[PDB]
Amino acid sequence: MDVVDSLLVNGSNITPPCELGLENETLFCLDQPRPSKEWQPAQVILL
Amino acid sequence: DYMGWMDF
Repeated sequence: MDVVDSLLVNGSNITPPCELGLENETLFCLDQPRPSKEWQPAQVILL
Repeated sequence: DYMGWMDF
């Protein structure tokens, strides 16, 4: 995306991070960005 | 689909 590219890669999705080193596949809070572009963040602001 | 909820 042209408007705010650095926010749509660092962070990416509207689901917040919870990353624990003890767990291998960390699916706590954040769902893994698929696809990483404008996507669900643009639809939640209405765009 | 993500572009789909409001595709307009």
